[PDB]
Amino acid sequence: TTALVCDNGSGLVKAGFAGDDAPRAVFPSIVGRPRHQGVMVGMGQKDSYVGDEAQSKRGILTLKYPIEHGIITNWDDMEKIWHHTFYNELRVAPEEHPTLLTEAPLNPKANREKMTQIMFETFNVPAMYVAIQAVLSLYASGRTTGIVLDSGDGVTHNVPIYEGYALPHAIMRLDLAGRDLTDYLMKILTERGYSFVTTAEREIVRDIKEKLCYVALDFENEMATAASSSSLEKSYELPDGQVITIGNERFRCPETLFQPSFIGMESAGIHETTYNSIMKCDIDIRKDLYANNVMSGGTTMYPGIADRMQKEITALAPSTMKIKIIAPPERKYSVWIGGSILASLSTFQQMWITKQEYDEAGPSIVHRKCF
Amino acid sequence: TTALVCDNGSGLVKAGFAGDDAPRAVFPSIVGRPRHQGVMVGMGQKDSYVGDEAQSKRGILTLKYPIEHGIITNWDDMEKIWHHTFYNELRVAPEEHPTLLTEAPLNPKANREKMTQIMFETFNVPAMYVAIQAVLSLYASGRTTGIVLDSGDGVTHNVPIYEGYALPHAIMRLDLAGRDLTDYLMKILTERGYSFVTTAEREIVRDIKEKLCYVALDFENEMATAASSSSLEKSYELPDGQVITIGNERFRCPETLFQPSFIGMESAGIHETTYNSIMKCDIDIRKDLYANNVMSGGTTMYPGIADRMQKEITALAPSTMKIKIIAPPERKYSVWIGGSILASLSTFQQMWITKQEYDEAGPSIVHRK
Amino acid sequence: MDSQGRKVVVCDNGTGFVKCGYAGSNFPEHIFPALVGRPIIRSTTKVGNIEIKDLMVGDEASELRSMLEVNYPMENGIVRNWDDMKHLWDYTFGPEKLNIDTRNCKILLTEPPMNPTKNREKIVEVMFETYQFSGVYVAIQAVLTLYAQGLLTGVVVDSGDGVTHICPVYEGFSLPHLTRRLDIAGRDITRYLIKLLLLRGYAFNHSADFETVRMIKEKLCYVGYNIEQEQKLALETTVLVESYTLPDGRIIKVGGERFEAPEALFQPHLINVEGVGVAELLFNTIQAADIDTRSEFYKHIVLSGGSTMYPGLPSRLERELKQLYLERVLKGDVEKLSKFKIRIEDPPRRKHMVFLGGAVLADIMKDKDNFWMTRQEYQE
Ligand SMILES: Nc1ncnc2c1ncn2[C@@H]1O[C@H](COP(=O)(O)OP(=O)(O)O)[C@@H](O)[C@H]1O
Ligand SMILES: Nc1ncnc2c1ncn2[C@@H]1O[C@H](COP(=O)(O)OP(=O)(O)O)[C@@H](O)[C@H]1O
Ligand SMILES: Nc1ncnc2c1ncn2[C@@H]1O[C@H](COP(=O)(O)OP(=O)(O)O)[C@@H](O)[C@H]1O
Ligand SMILES: [Mg+2]
Ligand SMILES: [Mg+2]
Ligand SMILES: [Mg+2]
Repeated sequence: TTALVCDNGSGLVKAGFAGDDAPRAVFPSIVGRPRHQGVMVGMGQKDSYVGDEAQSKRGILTLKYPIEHGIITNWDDMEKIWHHTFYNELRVAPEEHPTLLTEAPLNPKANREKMTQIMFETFNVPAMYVAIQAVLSLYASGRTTGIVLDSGDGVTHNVPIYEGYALPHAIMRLDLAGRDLTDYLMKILTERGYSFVTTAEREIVRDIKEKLCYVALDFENEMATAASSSSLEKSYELPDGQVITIGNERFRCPETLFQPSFIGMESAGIHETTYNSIMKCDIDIRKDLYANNVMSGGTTMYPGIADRMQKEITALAPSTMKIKIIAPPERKYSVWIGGSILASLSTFQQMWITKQEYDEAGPSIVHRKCF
Repeated sequence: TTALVCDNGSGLVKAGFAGDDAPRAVFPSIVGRPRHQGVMVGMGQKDSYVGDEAQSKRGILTLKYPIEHGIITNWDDMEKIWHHTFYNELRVAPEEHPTLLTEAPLNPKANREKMTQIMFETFNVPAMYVAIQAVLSLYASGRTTGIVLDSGDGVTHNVPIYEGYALPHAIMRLDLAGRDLTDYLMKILTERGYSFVTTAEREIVRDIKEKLCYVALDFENEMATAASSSSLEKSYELPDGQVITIGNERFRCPETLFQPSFIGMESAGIHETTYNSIMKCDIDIRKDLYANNVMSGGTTMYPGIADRMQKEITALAPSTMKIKIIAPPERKYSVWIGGSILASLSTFQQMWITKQEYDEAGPSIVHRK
Repeated sequence: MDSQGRKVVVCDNGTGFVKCGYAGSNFPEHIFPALVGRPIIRSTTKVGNIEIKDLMVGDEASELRSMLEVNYPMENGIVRNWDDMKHLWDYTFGPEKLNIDTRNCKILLTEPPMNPTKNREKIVEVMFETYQFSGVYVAIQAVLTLYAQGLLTGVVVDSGDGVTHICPVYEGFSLPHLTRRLDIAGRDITRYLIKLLLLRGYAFNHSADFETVRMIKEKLCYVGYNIEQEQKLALETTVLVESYTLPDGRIIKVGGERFEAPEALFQPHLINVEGVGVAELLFNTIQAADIDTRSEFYKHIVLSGGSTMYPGLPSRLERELKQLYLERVLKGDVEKLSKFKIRIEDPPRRKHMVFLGGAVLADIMKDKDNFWMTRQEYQE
């Protein structure tokens, strides 16, 4: 048999088989329950809906995310999504396939201990592993040195890696990601009078965000430009043919990646957080990290985020040296690709956790193997 | 008339008149600025807050320390803390009191110069002097020989002194200190899923550090007992009434002093750097340094640190001779107390840099006294 | 008034009620409903010698409503018809009430928080381009109730007619990223009360009926303190069934509807608003604030506006905040809850604490410079 790769993203679950180039399942990590008690019979068929049917039916459904800020929050619903992945999306009996899962850095330790227990005691997998998402991005980039900015649905984190060694004290984490940018977009549109609020309707703001938002390369110049011309305004058609309009809200939304004070965070922005992590590595390493910024994860898809990042870091770093932002188009799937690579290598096959190890070590084994 | 002794710690400013035995004001070396727009008439709305005032209004302030690693990184804020100290804490006009300041060894000389410019040009002090913190500590302990281990909020340093002669070549400095232990405690608490990322919340993690942490006497036995019987866990109550519990974090945190690879810097721990400072001294002096190993500064207040220190040095040094870790109860103030003594001595009264001498020779006179 | 003899009026233009008087007053002059109406003939109602003008406003429109089509010029804090709002303002400053020579007055308005942008722009416009006021200001609902309470710290729970807002303020610093809007307010409880009285077999459908059911609400409705015991009381015994007399003299019986209707504030799904109720939505606001500010916010919950006046709302709101705190912060340490300090400031004057707050603020700042927007600074 061949291993599965299952990136338990905060936003989209991405799953498939090790060795393939792109995931054979992608679906939203949501669980939906009906708003209204009034089932009929036969129809009204389930207590809860998972993944794509919960997007499709969403007008009747309260949607909850089992993952918040990269930590599993509702294990019963998270188990439901894993069950859905293997038995409905992949149609695989997991008892005979090794499954590589993923995690964000600096999570609670109890998170991955509970995670590995379910794999061995509910899905009774032969083997599994729990790789750090940023490390996987370098596999998809085909390189062994660089600083990975991964910013997903729920967490932004930086792991610097040099010559194949991580530098665990320079890792930095910032709980801004695609969720908070959507809630901020959902806020700022009240200035127009476009209320939304409903958790179903947040999925529409999410789609508005993906299709119209961009990062200004000079925020204050674009703000003063939006005061002058309609040129930035783009309309959007809601599902009922109400056409909303959005202007400077297009770029104020992702700007709070760089000015977290917009949503009351005290943190520095993503550019300065990256720079601070380089200035936490040794002098000889820094020369290489500046050349090898690797962006990863969904929110790095905003138009212009590469240029804005490159502009900002070159203003903080010493001017005598090249800074380059590596940003392939497939950087949304980097983490799944990097998992599929890792699980294919012959040198990896020795380091699976296996049932025979879990049976003697208990759940704590994950703190011993997966480093 | 009385001298004015002012220890500008990286964490706590400690100031008071000479000729008495404890600081008259101790307050944190913090300035804060409003993070939000004020929207009501008749609030204070000061552009900054200092010390205990900023610490109380902490919920709506960004907090900055003007000193980092014993270097004054923002002079505009540092003069603000001195201004608060003289006029509001000591309630004294500095124009009438000669002032004794303190500084760490192996520190950029521009710091001492600029500090002295401020005193003579802004506060008009009639005379002033700058003393090495580790040498002051021996005065408080009442002796003329020993190796002094200061560890403050921002810096750790070793200074051996024998019969009142310093050995400048044996001075060793290590920027691991109470700040790095705080940031490291913040990091490891996330393993239990707490979060303390703001600058305000770091003050709560500092308060945890001061209240719960202790140094392991044998680190692997504490790890093994924590992971099995788990009787080591202690609770703590947050400002909002949430109760956290922490376990082996209580001793993994200060163990960084002995294993700084936890933070990732390759240096020796405080024990082995102390041993190296002795082993750099001449053979005859080594005997008396082992007998007078004097701890100082607040980071040495951890329970068990004096015990662990003796255990570690005795594993390194020849077994034929005694090692005694001197650790008074007052070791938080041994730096300030030393200044109160030195400024009171009748023999010291010629050593002040007088305003007339500064006017003739500028800030560079600090290098000559 | 001002030193220059200029009258300093203070004016809340709520979606329910205009509340408009002079600065420094302890009471509002001239409470009246924000209403406009126009004469119509009904074949089912008596016509008489009472003169009905071709348009009527405010109090008169609400009492003659039995022969009027009636409109609320403002909804959810947003102006729907600027023409009817002009008429309502023309009545407010008119000979009926505050008979002011507007061109010489200073006027303090208020605007709801996080309201639409062009709403405020057109409000400020008309004050300088039709009434020609000598000075304007647009105060914030949250800070005004804090002036009426004399406080500098608290979380306001302003529950007006159109919408309910939670707004933290700490030591006079605003916390605008913590503002929370709840869509349920007193207009929807009245729409909900109609829908329940329809289930007892009554009918209320005309524009004039909407005001009548509002008065039924204000007289009879109350927030249940412990919803299980209120349902038990209604099922076990008849005592809740209380009569009311419509203007047509038809007697209606009102029963458990008295507490079912206000309950939408705490179980929003009952009126198809998705979300969590005012108690939980408030709690989720405190738990978002910086950790040490939380213990002050719990000691200064400030209620404001008429939809808080339901008998028992502070008592109920205390209970849920305590249950939320025991559940989510103390993790069930029910003995430790006894140390929790919580205060709900429930002044009986709170129905007008926004206007009372403006009268304090305008009296403190009647003659200062940087406060009032002058018509000299306008039109640039
Ligand atoms: N084209 C796009 N432009 C900007 N943001 C996007 C785009 N597509 C997706 N996103 C954001 O990506 C986030 C998902 O990140 P992703 O890495 O796919 O999930 P996870 O981080 O859970 O693995 C979503 O919240 C969405 O808002
Ligand atoms: N009882 C204690 N246990 C552990 N650490 C402490 C204790 N008291 C103070 N500290 C820490 O020591 C530092 C303050 O000590 P201090 O000697 O005043 O530093 P400095 O003099 O350099 O400002 C802070 O980091 C504080 O958290
Ligand atoms: N005694 C009362 N008990 C409960 N609700 C009331 C009472 N009196 C008035 N109300 C409600 O409160 C509102 C009165 O207007 P107000 O509180 O001034 O709101 P606004 O200031 O937003 O216009 C109306 O929605 C009315 O239904
Ligand atoms: Mg991701
Ligand atoms: Mg010190
Ligand atoms: Mg109101």
